[PDB]
Amino acid sequence: FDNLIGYYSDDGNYYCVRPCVSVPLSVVYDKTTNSHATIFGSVACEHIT
Amino acid sequence: DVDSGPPSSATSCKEADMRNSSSEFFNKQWPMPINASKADGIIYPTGKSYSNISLTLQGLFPKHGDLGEQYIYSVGHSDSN
Ligand SMILES: *[C@@H]1O[C@H](CO)[C@@H](O[C@@H]2O[C@H](CO)[C@@H](O)[C@H](O)[C@H]2NC(C)=O)[C@H](O)[C@H]1NC(C)=O
Ligand SMILES: *[C@@H]1O[C@H](CO)[C@@H](O[C@@H]2O[C@H](CO)[C@@H](O)[C@H](O)[C@H]2NC(C)=O)[C@H](O)[C@H]1NC(C)=O
Ligand SMILES: *[C@@H]1O[C@H](CO)[C@@H](O)[C@H](O)[C@H]1NC(C)=O
Repeated sequence: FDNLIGYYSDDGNYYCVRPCVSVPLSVVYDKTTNSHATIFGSVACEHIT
Repeated sequence: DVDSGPPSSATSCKEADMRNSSSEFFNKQWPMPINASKADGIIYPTGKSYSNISLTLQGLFPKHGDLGEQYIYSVGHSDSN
């Protein structure tokens, strides 16, 4: 698709170029108790902290 | 402009033995056609590189099975002894 994938830098290391990504969001909501929680889909907590 | 160096001081040129393409001296035909399965005569893209993909590119490529034109460079006449 003519997008940048790799780059041969001047230091001698090949690198992989990936687009900048954002974590998915899901919100579970309860109307009766008025309480909510968030879900970070398919990502561990060590990436959240 | 750019200086090309000194001109040639030789006032005499050298005689060449001209033979046409059907002079029984240059009609030895080794075909060597273009084979796309070996990627014969493929010019790489100028400022990009690709890895482990197959791509349909539009550009300037030779035809498959093209025999082309064969040119032979010979050695001039010289004395046996
Ligand atoms: C061989 O050819 C080169 C280029 O045709 C000559 O280099 C040029 O030399 C002249 C002086 O005679 C300079 O003014 C040019 O700038 C040179 N050009 C380049 C590209 O180098 C070279 O002199 C020739 N050598 C001999 C022995 O004939
Ligand atoms: C180059 O590409 C081929 C095909 O796209 C890759 O082969 C695949 O490898 C995975 C992982 O082993 C397999 O699950 C697939 O079945 C393979 N597909 C085919 C068609 O063989 C290959 O791994 C790639 N090589 C590199 C170094 O990235
Ligand atoms: C072109 O190359 C492939 C693989 O090297 C070979 O199998 C095929 O015979 C070649 N084509 C011809 C016309 O010889």
